[PDB]
Amino acid sequence: PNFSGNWKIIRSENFEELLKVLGVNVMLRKIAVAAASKYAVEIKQEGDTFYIKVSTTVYTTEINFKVGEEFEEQTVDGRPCKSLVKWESENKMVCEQKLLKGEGPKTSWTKELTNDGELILTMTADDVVCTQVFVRE
Ligand SMILES: *C/C=C(C)/C=C/C=C(C)/C=C/C1=C(C)CCCC1(C)C
Repeated sequence: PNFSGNWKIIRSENFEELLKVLGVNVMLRKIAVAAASKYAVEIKQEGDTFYIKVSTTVYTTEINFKVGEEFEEQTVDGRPCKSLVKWESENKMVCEQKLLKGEGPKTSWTKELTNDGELILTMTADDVVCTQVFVRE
């Protein structure tokens, strides 16, 4: 698996519907969808250790994890969570998340490297799945 790379988004499906579940009001959802157009993911993978940097025009966040060990990050709408990533197959991993404080929809995400050289990210909140497709820069 070579997840490593500089990935740029080419398609984003159901993102607004995802943010709706997460309680984001309509004007901010529209502004967020527009911001997801200028949006890049940088991945460094060594074995089952990952470094992931997610960037938009004005904001950037870094994620560090090892497959199989709990780490802390944030949900899509920004609330801290405990996360755990496992492989589903050679080139797909799934992350389950647990809210640190409080309650909300069940969130998770997946990353997959296709045989065509695309990266596919899915983000889920309850029954809503957002799919985003990236290609290498
Ligand atoms: C493994 C890749 C992951 C976990 C990517 C997560 C991506 C996000 C949490 C993206 C969030 C965004 C917003 C909350 C609004 C602005 C646009 C995005 C897509 C960068």
